[PDB]
Amino acid sequence: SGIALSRLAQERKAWRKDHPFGFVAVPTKNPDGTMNLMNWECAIPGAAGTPWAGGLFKLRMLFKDDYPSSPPKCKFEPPLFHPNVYPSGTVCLSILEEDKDWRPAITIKQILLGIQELLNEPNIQDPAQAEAYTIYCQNRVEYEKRVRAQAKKFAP
Ligand SMILES: S=c1[nH]c2cc(Cl)ccc2o1
Repeated sequence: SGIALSRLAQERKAWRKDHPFGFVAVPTKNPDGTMNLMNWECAIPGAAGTPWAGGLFKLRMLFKDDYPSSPPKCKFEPPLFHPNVYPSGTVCLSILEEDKDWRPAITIKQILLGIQELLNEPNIQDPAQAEAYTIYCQNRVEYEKRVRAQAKKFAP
C-alpha cells in the first residue's frame, strides 16, 4: 500500500530524528531481506520512580494495509501483567481503536508514549485481563509488588 508505506517512511524519519530516551522502534525484514515497514519491533522503558522502573518492555506494532485509516495493533511480546493488556499481549487503549479515539495523524511516538502512560495508570473501566484487574482492584500493594517483579524480570 503506497499510502501506508509513504506514511511509515515519514514516521521512521521522524522517529530517528527525535524519540524519547530509552524507547526503541525499528522496522523488521521480509524473507528476502528487504525492509518491512508493516511490522515494527519496539520497546518501552518503565518510567523512573514508578513500579515499572528498570524494565524494558518489548512490543510489536503491526500495521494494516489501510494505515493510517486504521491504528496499528500493538502487542507486548511476551504478554504482560497489566489490567488493560489482553492475555495475548494485545494492548487495549482507546487511541488504538478506529471506532474510538484513533485519528490518522497520531504518530508512532504518540502511540508509544500513550502506552507507556497506560502502563502506570490503568483504565479500570476497560479491563482486558481478569487477573491484573482483580488484583489492582483488591490490593494495590500486591499489584505494585507484582509490577515490580515483572520489571525486574524484564531488566536489560
Ligand atoms: S531482541 C528483541 N526482540 C524483540 C521483539 C519485539 Cl516485538 C520487540 C523488541 C524486541 O527486541
